[PDB]
Amino acid sequence: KPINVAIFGSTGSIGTNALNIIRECNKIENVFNVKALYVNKSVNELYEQAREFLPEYLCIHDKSVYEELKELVKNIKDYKPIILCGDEGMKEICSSNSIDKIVIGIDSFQGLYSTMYAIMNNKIVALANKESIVSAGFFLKKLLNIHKNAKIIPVDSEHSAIFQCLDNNKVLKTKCLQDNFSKINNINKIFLCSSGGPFQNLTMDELKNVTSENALKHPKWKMGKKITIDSATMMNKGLEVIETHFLFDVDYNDIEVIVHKECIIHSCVEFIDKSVISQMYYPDMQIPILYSLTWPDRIKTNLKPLDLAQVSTLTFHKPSLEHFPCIKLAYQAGIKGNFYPTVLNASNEIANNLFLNNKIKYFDISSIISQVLESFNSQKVSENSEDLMKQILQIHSWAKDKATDIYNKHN
Amino acid sequence: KPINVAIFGSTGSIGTNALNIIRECNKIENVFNVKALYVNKSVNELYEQAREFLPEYLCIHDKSVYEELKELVKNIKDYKPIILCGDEGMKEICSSNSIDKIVIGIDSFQGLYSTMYAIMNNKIVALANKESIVSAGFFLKKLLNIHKNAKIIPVDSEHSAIFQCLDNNKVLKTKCLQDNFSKINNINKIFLCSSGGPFQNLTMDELKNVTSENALKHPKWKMGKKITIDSATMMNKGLEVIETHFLFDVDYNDIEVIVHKECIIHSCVEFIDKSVISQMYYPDMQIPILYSLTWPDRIKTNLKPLDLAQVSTLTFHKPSLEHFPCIKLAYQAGIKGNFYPTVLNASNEIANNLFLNNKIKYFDISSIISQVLESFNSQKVSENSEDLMKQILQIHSWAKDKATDIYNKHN
Ligand SMILES: NC(=O)C1=CN([C@@H]2O[C@H](COP(=O)(O)OP(=O)(O)OC[C@H]3O[C@@H](n4cnc5c(N)ncnc54)[C@H](OP(=O)(O)O)[C@@H]3O)[C@@H](O)[C@H]2O)C=CC1
Ligand SMILES: NC(=O)C1=CN([C@@H]2O[C@H](COP(=O)(O)OP(=O)(O)OC[C@H]3O[C@@H](n4cnc5c(N)ncnc54)[C@H](OP(=O)(O)O)[C@@H]3O)[C@@H](O)[C@H]2O)C=CC1
Ligand SMILES: O=C(CC[C@@H](c1ccccc1)P(=O)(O)O)N(O)CCCc1ccccc1
Ligand SMILES: O=C(CC[C@@H](c1ccccc1)P(=O)(O)O)N(O)CCCc1ccccc1
Ligand SMILES: [Ca+2]
Ligand SMILES: [Ca+2]
Ligand SMILES: [Ca+2]
Ligand SMILES: [Mn+2]
Ligand SMILES: [Mn+2]
Repeated sequence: KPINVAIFGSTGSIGTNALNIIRECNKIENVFNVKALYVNKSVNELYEQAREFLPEYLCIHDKSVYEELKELVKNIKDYKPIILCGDEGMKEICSSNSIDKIVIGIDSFQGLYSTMYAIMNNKIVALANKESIVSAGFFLKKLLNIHKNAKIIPVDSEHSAIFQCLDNNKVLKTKCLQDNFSKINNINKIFLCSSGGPFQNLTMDELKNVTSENALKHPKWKMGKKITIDSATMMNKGLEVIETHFLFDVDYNDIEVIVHKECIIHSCVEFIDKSVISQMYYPDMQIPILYSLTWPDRIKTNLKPLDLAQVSTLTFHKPSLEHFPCIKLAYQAGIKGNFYPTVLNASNEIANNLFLNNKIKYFDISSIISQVLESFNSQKVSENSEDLMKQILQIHSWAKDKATDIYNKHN
Repeated sequence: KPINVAIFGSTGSIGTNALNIIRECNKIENVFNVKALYVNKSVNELYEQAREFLPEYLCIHDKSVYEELKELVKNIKDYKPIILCGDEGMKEICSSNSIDKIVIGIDSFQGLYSTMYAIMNNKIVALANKESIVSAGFFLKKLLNIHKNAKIIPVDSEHSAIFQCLDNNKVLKTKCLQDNFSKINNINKIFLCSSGGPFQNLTMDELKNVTSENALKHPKWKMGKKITIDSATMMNKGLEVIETHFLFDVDYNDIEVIVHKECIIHSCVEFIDKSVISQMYYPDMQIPILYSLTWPDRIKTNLKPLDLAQVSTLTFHKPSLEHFPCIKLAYQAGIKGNFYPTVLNASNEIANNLFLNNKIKYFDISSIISQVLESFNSQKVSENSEDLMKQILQIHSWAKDKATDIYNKHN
């Protein structure tokens, strides 16, 4: 009964942690068949992975390196894969009857596209890309009601933790992103844990002058610059608030951000009786990824057991909204609903990059996002799925342009 | 539609907490029907409960206050309960078709008798009385394999926590005490949390001098004297290690006692992937009691929500077995199996009472228990239930007598 898995974004942080835990688990017993690997342009790395996992399908997005990949894969003896390119190749892979589960480790806005096609092919979608949910949550809800056999299984660590705290006898009566998920699971409230990022103990005046260099300074987890910046501003956590609302149908007044600097308790679920269940481990994306691929079961690993006595102390505190104004903006956009989350995500893409490139200061990030949100006006939501997607693209693009206009006007 | 419940030991700590949470849950809808109340001799307090809850059945164990009870209840107009006494009364209630679930909040080895009869009648037994499981675990396993519709649902707080941490999709395919429970639930290891008791930070020289007055000075939970003294010696945790083994089919080497002095995390389960799930709340037996009666569902309470940021800090350390030798004894008895747990429990009943009454010192408790364990010789386990029960009572009585003899000899 092998688990037939595609890795989308196989050469990045999520995709490499995915293949790492697949490789480790397979040494204990052969449970995973890596059926497909897909990247943008890392042709050499993709060759290396093909050599180890020998998947039925290989796909690279950039046409320019397609021929190169074909050439490299000739070196592999007794190995005749289907080698594909672009959106076309992504669609072929998602339509393959032999693939059951697709890890979406593709970053940014691009991630939404393969997520959509994985859903349209009624797959299990192990979704790490939170921006897809924040930008397109209602659309994805509509799409999951057309494609009844598709499921999104959360991989973002906090959302994986929440999901792991549930009773699957209740989860199996519903699915993530469905209205009423929280009611069917008897969920009352969520505690959404955060590392707090590097700036958690800075004063307002220190924040005024922090730089992206300071933000990119060996945090509790090593990741790409974009999510690292978001962790520093706590807009990551704001996006994760919206992600929680969409995935689990929890009201915004019932999502509490809590700063947990040790990063052992990964989030907690308060049920209607007031009992609280939490998921814990060392910080490591292997467990969230693995659970997304084994759910509703678990399998043996050789990971180091948690030593709670050694950890010794766990601490919890409320984040300061004045120091981390991005969090308030995310709640405000979420509560407004409509396409406000799309606008939040898009404007933050721009503001994050401005700050990364030393073009704006820390409080300018929230200033720009706030000004874009204030310029948007709620749009009638199309009932037509294709039209709705068009609206999300139009609004995303508008909001990025607006954020850049605001920066250029001031500058 | 209402859950039909009996409360055994209705006037004590567990029973009163059970009626408190039932009263709250019954404010608007008829969620529970309190069908029966049973006590030992608290006739006046039973009468008062009867006036409120008007159960079909009343039972009092001590037949010397049966007449007092009949006389008091006549004062309640238009109420015609079945009024019973002793063992016969207990058995009639257990055999009633009108009763689905029984809360066992009777203390000491005496609680085993009603536990056995409730199982024999295929009831759901919400079991707080841990001494029953320690004294008679293997026998209760045998009885639960006969009486296929009976279940034990744990009420002891740590064991309720463990049970809540599990995935009900898996729990529903087995039941507590059943062989292979841990395999079916993908359990690797248990972190069994403890308050540590009042003596947790004493030096060895300080601990030599402790008295029961010191042990009974206002702990983190107000409870009666026996469990309060067991908390102080950590024999309560020792008993709970054995209870964990039997309820969840977890090997002794996979049960780790952790002292968690804030008493917010109530225990944790490590699964085979090394993910850990924990259950948390303020100390309050209403959640474990309610859960036992609603499982596999949860219902709404009006308990104060957990304020994790206010709690702020959680700590964990390993207990010192030199300071708390009772823990070691319990592991030793458990690992030996046979009737060694019966002897542990019985000898502890004596030693606890001697210390309570200022007859022996703290380290004498563990000395006495150790000596009785070293005295006992393994017996062939009776193959039939009636004989097995007689053997348990014989061995329990022998071990109490042995502990008393050791005490009599030493002074
Ligand atoms: N890293 C982490 O621990 C966490 C990340 N996340 C989320 O996970 C997502 C993925 O992040 P991460 O692994 O950090 O990202 P990376 O930038 O490390 O990896 C992105 C991957 O996607 C590939 N890719 C990019 N565009 C395309 C495309 N058009 N078609 C196919 N493949 C594509 C890249 O290929 P190439 O190598 O060719 O560039 C790379 O393999 C993000 O949305 C992030 O928010 C969530 C929680 C934590
Ligand atoms: N209190 C707590 O928070 C916790 C308790 N436990 C366990 O729960 C059990 C009960 O503890 P707790 O409620 O503290 O004890 P209590 O001493 O407060 O209450 C005992 C109850 O049992 C009744 N009882 C005693 N003997 C008999 C009998 N022969 N027939 C019928 N009823 C009888 C008493 O009746 P009467 O009033 O007439 O004396 C009373 O109603 C113990 O095994 C303990 O280990 C487990 C976890 C925590
Ligand atoms: O979204 C992220 C990255 C950012 C957040 C974070 C949280 C915990 C540690 C470091 C960083 P934030 O700072 O926004 O709270 N993540 O899910 C953590 C991935 C690493 C991980 C951590 C715990 C459990 C398993 C995997
Ligand atoms: O067995 C007991 C009593 C003794 C142990 C304890 C644990 C937590 C606080 C104080 C005392 P020990 O000292 O042996 O760890 N109990 O289950 C707690 C009952 C009260 C309670 C606590 C947490 C959750 C719900 C109810
Ligand atoms: Ca009398
Ligand atoms: Ca559960
Ligand atoms: Ca083991
Ligand atoms: Mn996250
Ligand atoms: Mn307990």
